[PDB]
Amino acid sequence: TENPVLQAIRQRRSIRRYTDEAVSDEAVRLILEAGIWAPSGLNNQPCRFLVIRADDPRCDILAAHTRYGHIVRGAKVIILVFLDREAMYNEVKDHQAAGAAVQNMLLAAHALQLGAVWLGEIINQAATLLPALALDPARLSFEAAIAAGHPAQNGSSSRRPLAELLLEEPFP
Amino acid sequence: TENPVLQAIRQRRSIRRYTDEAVSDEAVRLILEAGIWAPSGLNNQPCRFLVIRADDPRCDILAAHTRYGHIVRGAKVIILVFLDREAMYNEVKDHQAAGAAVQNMLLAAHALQLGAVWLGEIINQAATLLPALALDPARLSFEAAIAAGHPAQNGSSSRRPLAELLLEEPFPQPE
Ligand SMILES: Cc1cc2nc3c(=O)[nH]c(=O)nc-3n(C[C@H](O)[C@H](O)[C@H](O)COP(=O)(O)O)c2cc1C
Ligand SMILES: Cc1cc2nc3c(=O)[nH]c(=O)nc-3n(C[C@H](O)[C@H](O)[C@H](O)COP(=O)(O)O)c2cc1C
Repeated sequence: TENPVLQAIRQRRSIRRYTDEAVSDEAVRLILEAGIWAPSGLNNQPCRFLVIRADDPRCDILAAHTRYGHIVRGAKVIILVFLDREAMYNEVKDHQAAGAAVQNMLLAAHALQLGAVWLGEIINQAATLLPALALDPARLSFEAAIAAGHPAQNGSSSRRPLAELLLEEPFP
Repeated sequence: TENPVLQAIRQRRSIRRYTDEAVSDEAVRLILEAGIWAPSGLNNQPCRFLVIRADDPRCDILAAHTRYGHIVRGAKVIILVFLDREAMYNEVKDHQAAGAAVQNMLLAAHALQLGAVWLGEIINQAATLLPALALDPARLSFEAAIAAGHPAQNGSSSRRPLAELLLEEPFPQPE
């Protein structure tokens, strides 16, 4: 039996090039819903979200603040992920929570047959980007941007074998 | 209603009570495989894992360094998650990657009809706990422990409405 959840986890790829087809509001809502249901340490739910569509002037602003402008410009929708500092309890664990949210969103995108890619280089420019977007970096920590669209490529990656990542070999 | 991946994301719960049923090596392997396939910056793959079964004396060590000893002693398997400090490129982003790995493992456990819970309070004791497990805190950052077993309870939780979590309303009809 090939479990669809396990299959999705294994087959989800960073997709960085999209077709010209529209991404529906309903798809975006479903992806966002996946994000909000990720866990958080105290059920503090520190993540906040901002949707930026291709036709939005803010797409150019985002592109201007990352080396991956071509991906940003090719995407149909970009979901920006932040932590509300007033909802945080622990820096390390709230960043882990943001990762869990992003992962849920990437899996949901894949499950909807959309392609997406986690963009983290862009967060290096948070200090100039947030003000450019009229957002307050004193209140918000910028965690990630997810670029998405209908896929125009299959994606390709690799991982080292499980046995190398285990600190001790647990099987007989 | 129709999508199993979306259902899993929504229905996955922190399960803290388990039956006495064994968790197979194959289940543990499938969970770990889900973990290593989470994304990481640069595909650096900074996460490292240590499996501790219930019958392992190291469970007693784990239990002595957490206020959640009932969960620790009741679990059939615990997966310790770490970042390899040599493989890190950015602490925030690598913590996020550890979160994505943990989340994949929790979804994988759920998909396998297992109950699991992300334990993070335990990492507060890393400085004393790691050396007790013969691990080097100069080499590894302790990110989380996942306690797991066949479920002896359904969990329950709540989330704020999406509308309260958006910085802006993206749909024509406000949320
Ligand atoms: C924290 C983080 C930041 C990332 N930043 C970028 C980035 O800015 N640009 C990019 O193209 N991919 C980025 N990625 C995607 C990774 O390169 C990708 O996950 C990795 O190469 C493995 O490929 P896969 O996602 O297909 O499994 C990032 C991934 C993570 C988890
Ligand atoms: C960073 C992190 C640390 C956590 N630590 C603990 C913990 O030590 N003990 C515990 O019982 N649950 C812990 N949890 C589980 C949360 O309490 C749980 O995810 C949250 O209450 C929402 O419940 P749900 O997982 O059923 O959706 C942790 C979750 C996260 C994301």
